[PDB]
Amino acid sequence: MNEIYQKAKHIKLFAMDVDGILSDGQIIYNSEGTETKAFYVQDGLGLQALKQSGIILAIITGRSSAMVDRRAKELGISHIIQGQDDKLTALVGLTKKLGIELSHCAYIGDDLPDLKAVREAGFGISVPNGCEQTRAVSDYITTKTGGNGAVREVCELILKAQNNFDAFIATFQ
Amino acid sequence: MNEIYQKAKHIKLFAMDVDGILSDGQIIYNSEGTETKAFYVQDGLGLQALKQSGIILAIITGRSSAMVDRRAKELGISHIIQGQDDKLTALVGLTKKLGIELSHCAYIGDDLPDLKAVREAGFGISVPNGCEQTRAVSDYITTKTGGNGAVREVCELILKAQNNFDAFIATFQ
Amino acid sequence: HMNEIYQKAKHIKLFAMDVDGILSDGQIIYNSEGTETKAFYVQDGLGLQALKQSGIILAIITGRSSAMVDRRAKELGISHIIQGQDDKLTALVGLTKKLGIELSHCAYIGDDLPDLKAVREAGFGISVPNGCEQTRAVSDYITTKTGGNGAVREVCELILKAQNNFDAFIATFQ
Amino acid sequence: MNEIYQKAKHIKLFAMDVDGILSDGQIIYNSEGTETKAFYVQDGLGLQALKQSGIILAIITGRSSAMVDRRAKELGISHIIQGQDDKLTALVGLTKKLGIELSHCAYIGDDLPDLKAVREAGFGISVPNGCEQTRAVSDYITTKTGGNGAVREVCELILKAQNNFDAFIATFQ
Ligand SMILES: O=C(O)[C@@]1(O)C[C@@H](O)[C@@H](O)[C@@H]([C@H](O)CO)O1
Ligand SMILES: O=C(O)[C@@]1(O)C[C@@H](O)[C@@H](O)[C@@H]([C@H](O)CO)O1
Ligand SMILES: O=C(O)[C@@]1(O)C[C@@H](O)[C@@H](O)[C@@H]([C@H](O)CO)O1
Ligand SMILES: O=C(O)[C@@]1(O)C[C@@H](O)[C@@H](O)[C@@H]([C@H](O)CO)O1
Ligand SMILES: [Mg+2]
Ligand SMILES: [Mg+2]
Ligand SMILES: [Mg+2]
Ligand SMILES: [Mg+2]
Repeated sequence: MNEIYQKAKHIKLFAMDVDGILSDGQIIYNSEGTETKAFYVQDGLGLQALKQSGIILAIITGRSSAMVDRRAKELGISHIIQGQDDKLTALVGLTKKLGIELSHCAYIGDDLPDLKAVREAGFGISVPNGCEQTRAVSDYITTKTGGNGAVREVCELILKAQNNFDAFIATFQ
Repeated sequence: MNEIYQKAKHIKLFAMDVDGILSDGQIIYNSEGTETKAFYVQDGLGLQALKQSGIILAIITGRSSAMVDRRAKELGISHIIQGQDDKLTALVGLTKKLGIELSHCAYIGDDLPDLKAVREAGFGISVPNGCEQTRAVSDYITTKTGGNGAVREVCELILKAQNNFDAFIATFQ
Repeated sequence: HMNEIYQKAKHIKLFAMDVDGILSDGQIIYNSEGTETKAFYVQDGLGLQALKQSGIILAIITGRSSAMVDRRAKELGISHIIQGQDDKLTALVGLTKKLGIELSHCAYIGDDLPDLKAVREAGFGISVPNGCEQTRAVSDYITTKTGGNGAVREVCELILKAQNNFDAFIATFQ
Repeated sequence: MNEIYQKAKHIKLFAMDVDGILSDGQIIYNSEGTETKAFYVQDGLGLQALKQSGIILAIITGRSSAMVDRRAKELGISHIIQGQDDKLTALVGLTKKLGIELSHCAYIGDDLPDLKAVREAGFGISVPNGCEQTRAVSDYITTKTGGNGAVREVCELILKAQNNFDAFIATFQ
């Protein structure tokens, strides 16, 4: 847990995958051509906290949806990359647009397109529903599953590692 | 048992958070622009019993939708405060608007905005899926999770504390 | 409790279901366009059709009221659909007088207090792991599978086994 | 662990039930007459993988919807058969039309309509949520449930049977 905290302490960008991370991985369709996606309410509040403690937020996702666009904006997530399977490339790109390198990125994913990004990121994170290969290259596995607070969980972990957890807690005490 | 019963026994007003308490915390979006939210049937029954026992019911949530409006109104929940993250201030307002006292209020919530209100209501309640900071400040933690009968459970428990449970049960025999 | 349950299920002619908490897991779902959604379980479908095919009359008795229930009820051959009814025991007896059969031959399943009297008086009353304590204490049988997750299928199989239609029912797919 | 490794190995056709396998079995309806079905994101990648190793994919399903044909088209499943409970007929019908043996078909089912098709396929699979009889007639039962990575799991098993797994992982390392 020592080495976990170093990696997190130095994080400047938090980059999330969507399906399996911000959601439980359910891809929903109905009979009139409309897709649906479910997100988790405590995730948003934890992401609002990291936003405001200086850390910038991004989404890199293989699919493309209005739901993701819609959710990211209300959460103050700023960089929205959709229809991108090549995750490490996308991550590196942001690093150079924002002037902080790979060492300064956190990234969280559940599945194979994610592994290289979770491997090279300064702080790579997977979840219990992530395949075994992505988990093995991760610096941290969440207690919680995607769509059920894994994102909020790492949100707190980084805030703890940056010493902004107590300030964030005190705001609501 | 009793250190928790006398807290519940002089409750006049029962106020609730929505997301994580009335629902399981899923924020559901779709590619048409429609939001969706799921509630639990047995919660309806519990609340109706509470209202019929003499208890005023309230909703204080930080989000805003028709769904909460629909649900509240079928359940005869008279005070519906939406779009409001500062729960304690809204709860005191009710206390004054209605001429009650914080001592006679029950507040249930699952996350940080709820902390002060859960803390300052005479009978504070949270849930297993709840924040550890919000839990550490509550007088009771439900066994059921939000959107799975946490609310019904606490309706049953308040009714017991008032000696109205057996009568309520008896209505259906 | 083990072999007396066999006896009550063998003479069932009418099988009547609560919806929310029984056919569905009890999620009541609304959206911003004003639309209501409800979920049902696929294996319950197949179990109903099989009960129906063995000569059993099927009935829905629910306190809420929606098109989803009418839509589901149609596809499954459920002929008697009573919606917007909290007074279950009396709607059931109403069916039982309309079909001219007694409560002894009526199976009823419910999960909550409104279903209590019906589960109690029915010839064979069933509850679920997720029903309240009171309606359960009153059931002749409690399912292993939860509402919306097979509770109906499980009781269907049960009635067929107690009717020597089970092994014939499996045979059709063997 | 074997029996299965040998029993798979010579699979050219992989055919799947939908309700209970690709989904968790919830049949979802709404008040505008709209029907919804959920699929699982990690199964998708699993299916592309098998399809990429040279294996032909098929759905055979008792019901019929836009959701299934949509999800099949995006996942490149080529043979989609709806409105058919006679799954052993249609699969045999597929084994002739395409020139494959049955011993080379793998088939996954969860309920009685799938019993025959599972039993007599070269490699027969069921899930934990499947009924007694269909499970007792299967060669392999997934650990993960229908609509939660059961399809993904067999996708990995087959690729590992055909010594094609490590190639797939490597693509992402
Ligand atoms: O609508 C509900 O949530 C509720 O639990 C409230 C009850 O008054 C009654 O309508 C009940 C029925 O048992 C389910 O329709 O549902
Ligand atoms: O919409 C949310 O996900 C969020 O977490 C955002 C927060 O600012 C706050 O509104 C939060 C509350 O817990 C809901 O009232 O919801
Ligand atoms: O729709 C269902 O619930 C049911 O179980 C009943 C039938 O319509 C039949 O097609 C069956 C299939 O085994 C699954 O679709 O589904
Ligand atoms: O759409 C999917 O099911 C799938 O798993 C397919 C993959 O090609 C890949 O794009 C994947 C993403 O990792 C999730 O959006 O989605
Ligand atoms: Mg993912
Ligand atoms: Mg909340
Ligand atoms: Mg019910
Ligand atoms: Mg099926």
